[PDB]
Amino acid sequence: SRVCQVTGKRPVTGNNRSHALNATKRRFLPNLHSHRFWVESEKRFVTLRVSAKGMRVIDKKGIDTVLAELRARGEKY
Amino acid sequence: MQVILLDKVANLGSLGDQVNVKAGYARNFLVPQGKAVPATKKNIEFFEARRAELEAKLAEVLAAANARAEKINALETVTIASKAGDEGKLFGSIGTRDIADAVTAAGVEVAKSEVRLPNGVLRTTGEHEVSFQVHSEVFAKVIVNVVAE
RNA sequence: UAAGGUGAUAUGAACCGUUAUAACCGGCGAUUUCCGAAUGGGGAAACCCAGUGUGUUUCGACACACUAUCAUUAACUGAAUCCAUAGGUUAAUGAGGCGAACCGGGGGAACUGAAACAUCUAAGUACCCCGAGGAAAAGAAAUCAACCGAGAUUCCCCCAG
RNA sequence: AGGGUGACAGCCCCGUACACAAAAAUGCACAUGCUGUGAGCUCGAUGAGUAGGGCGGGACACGUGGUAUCCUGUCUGAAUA
RNA sequence: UUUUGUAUAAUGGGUCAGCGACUUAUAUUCUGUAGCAAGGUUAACCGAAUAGGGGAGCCGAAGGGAAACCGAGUCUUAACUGGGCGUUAAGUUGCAGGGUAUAGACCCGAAACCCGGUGAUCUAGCCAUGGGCAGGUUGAAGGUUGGGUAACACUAACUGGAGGACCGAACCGACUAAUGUUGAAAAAUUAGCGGAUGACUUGUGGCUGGGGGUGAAAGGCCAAUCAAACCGGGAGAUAGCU
RNA sequence: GUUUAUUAAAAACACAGCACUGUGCAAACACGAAAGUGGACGUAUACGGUGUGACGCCUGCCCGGUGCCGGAAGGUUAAU
RNA sequence: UUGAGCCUUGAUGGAAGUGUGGACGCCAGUCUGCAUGGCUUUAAUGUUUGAUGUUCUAACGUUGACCCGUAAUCCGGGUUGCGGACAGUGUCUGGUGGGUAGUUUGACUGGGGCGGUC
RNA sequence: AGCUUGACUGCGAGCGUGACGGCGCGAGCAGGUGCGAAAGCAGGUCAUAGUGAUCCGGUGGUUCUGAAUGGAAGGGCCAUC
Ligand SMILES: [Mg+2]
Ligand SMILES: [Mg+2]
Ligand SMILES: [Mg+2]
Ligand SMILES: [Mg+2]
Ligand SMILES: [Mg+2]
Ligand SMILES: [Mg+2]
Ligand SMILES: [Mg+2]
Ligand SMILES: [Mg+2]
Ligand SMILES: [Mg+2]
Ligand SMILES: [Mg+2]
Ligand SMILES: [Mg+2]
Ligand SMILES: [Mg+2]
Ligand SMILES: [Mg+2]
Ligand SMILES: [Mg+2]
Ligand SMILES: [Mg+2]
Ligand SMILES: [Mg+2]
Ligand SMILES: [Mg+2]
Ligand SMILES: [Mg+2]
Ligand SMILES: [Mg+2]
Ligand SMILES: [Mg+2]
Ligand SMILES: [Mg+2]
Ligand SMILES: [Mg+2]
Ligand SMILES: [Mg+2]
Ligand SMILES: [Mg+2]
Ligand SMILES: [Mg+2]
Ligand SMILES: [Mg+2]
Ligand SMILES: [Mg+2]
Ligand SMILES: [Mg+2]
Repeated sequence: SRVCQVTGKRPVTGNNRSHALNATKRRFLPNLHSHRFWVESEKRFVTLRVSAKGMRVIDKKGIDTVLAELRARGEKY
Repeated sequence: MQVILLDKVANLGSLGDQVNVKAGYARNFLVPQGKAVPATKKNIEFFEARRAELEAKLAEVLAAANARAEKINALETVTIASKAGDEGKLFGSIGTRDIADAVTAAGVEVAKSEVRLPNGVLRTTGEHEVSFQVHSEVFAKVIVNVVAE
């Protein structure tokens, strides 16, 4: 499931629009990546499936806080 | 990604300076490998407080015994001397514990030769005021009275 | 509640009753094979086959109960690694499946209209999917108004085709 | 009111207007008990990868239009009564 | 019925009985009618419930101009001798009806497009595991022995038993004719015919799904149907045609 | 040998053989939003695509067009 | 390494003699330094800012080997080897794109088509 | 041939001709102009072909409009592409 584990970011639907303005069902979908983060709080690599941005969020809020969620939300990690 | 440093660190490092680095270098190497930390503001005082409770705190905690020579601003009682010689001139030298002999009962008792004047120590009158090693900055002042016997 | 009763086709038989345990109606209980979410394993539904506990003046065997999965918690265990995590067993709780419409959400057509047709329409319709309640959803202004003032959301009539 | 009874019944029958009824299980109200649960005053605090923006889309009656407002796939990113 | 025109040898009807097609809703205008009249009338809602309340509002009594504006006038133009549109006719609300608009809009009928399902018990291909091929021919390589070469080559008997090999039943097929053609049979019967140890034939079970499969390729086959299966839905698709 | 089961069995399809062309293996290619899978438990004497069609004798000229291959200069040229 | 800016120490805006590389040097100078002797035209650094190139490892890949969960050709964690900011993927974007899709492809007419005409 | 810009601006009684959209002719009125001594003549060319509705958009002009208010964008109106 292309779903960013930190921000909930799943794929979405929209059109295409040609020059003719021709509608065509498509998807936009997240720039996911899954990345080995180091915790130190747990001496381990918890390797989330993350969208960049998700990344930027960890890079600000802090992994210990991001895993604080998930845990608090039920998610595995 | 600004973050603050812990250890040195090549082209920016400085035990706690305020750097601004590419996000990768940091979330891939610097942090999670003990070298830096997000500049989470919470921290820019957490590592700026020290910069006060230290570089302006313990750099003042040093000043509590000015010149160390406080009430010894009137010389010290001359118990004995420091020797003499050459029937009028000088001849004898200071053993590795022989500048105390005179000021040998004032402050606290020690016995070491932290030599300061790397010369043949001038041989004339007697009473002189140079400095001696009292600390990595300050000094002290006293004199030397010979012995006539 | 009662002088009549043992559902029907549908008699007959053998019976039950008549002052209160005949029958009839209602409240609460008991019983409730097998299949079916089916949940001990399996399986071509209503069948096949177990493990562990029990249980017999005939304690062979054969009858009765428990044993699915998942989530939360707890106890006891316990790797690469020695700590620790993972993993492992047990237990207590809960979930599962079904079913009208209404409801919220995730996806989402075409015929057809435009007298052709692609923007546009049909239409966020049909349909698929997930979830929930007696309703749902929404909701106490970073809302409107217009120099006066109004005071959440929902619904109805107007404004106005 | 209505139905039935050997043809069309206020008075033949069952009903109907009206007045009554529960040993039990429940519904809803209240008055109480139990477990909780928090109440009032004073001093604070006042929701950042957010608002905004580039790009692509989608929602607003509004088809990018001169186009405000809202949602965000992507890239960025403030102020702090 | 349709046509310029049908006894027409152009359409439909074997006959009877029953059913079978211009409706309904909301707007809108007109006629009829009734009320009230420079006014008419309320909607939701309240309700004492077909009363009464409610006048929010709608239409009408003012028009001209794109408009600001002006106003029985106004616009045009610098201005009109003028010119355009207006001032001189009553409305409005019910009720019945005639049109129209939006809805399936008088009824029945396509071939089709789209969504979601059910189908490899027919058949194509493939996978696993099983089965079948009477009888008769031809006689490959190789081998043995002779003859032969200096030695090989070669050569003769024999031996051997090859082949999408020959002939022919079973079995698989399907070339011709006749019969059948309200059939015995929605593809057959009869006499002939091709293959018949192979790229063979067959049982059981399996997998491949609809713009998809499978195809020794015919657009063949995918349950008596295939230039896009069947079933249900969109759905009363649409039908300037009959 | 195969084929239009049910109006076409053929000169049509297939064929062994020949050529062209792709593919260094996590192959090309193919099923598949993906994971996974065939190709293949194969590895260029292999695997795919396309054409031709045993065998004999052979297979000439044309690169303008179309298609394909190669090109590190310039011209033109997108988001940004 | 390299295009350009800023900071700087040498160029344009403790004497004379016995001695040296580079040079627009008005066309024949004298210099810019090299030894000594009782705000604007020039070279190197510290640098700030982009380009190019090497390498690194530490994102990331591993359809090599090993360890454990585990008697397991999955998966996960771990070690190691190889690769490595490449590859790949998200968004945006130019090209290609009958592979697939929706359609269009007029009327008149001595039937239709062709021709012709509008 | 001379002088010239009437190939003028606002209008227009009243006719023609069209299903319509429209097209045509027109003396006369106001302002201003050329030619002529003057009467007068000129709102193109002897007449009848020489053409393209609407929408969208451009340019000039014009406060007519302008979503709290002043502006502006946009819109209208006139001209023209
Ligand atoms: Mg069972
Ligand atoms: Mg079961
Ligand atoms: Mg269509
Ligand atoms: Mg149409
Ligand atoms: Mg609620
Ligand atoms: Mg106020
Ligand atoms: Mg707040
Ligand atoms: Mg006729
Ligand atoms: Mg006649
Ligand atoms: Mg007839
Ligand atoms: Mg089969
Ligand atoms: Mg044979
Ligand atoms: Mg034969
Ligand atoms: Mg036969
Ligand atoms: Mg054909
Ligand atoms: Mg068929
Ligand atoms: Mg169908
Ligand atoms: Mg129909
Ligand atoms: Mg429909
Ligand atoms: Mg043959
Ligand atoms: Mg046939
Ligand atoms: Mg035949
Ligand atoms: Mg090949
Ligand atoms: Mg051929
Ligand atoms: Mg040939
Ligand atoms: Mg040739
Ligand atoms: Mg096509
Ligand atoms: Mg025609």
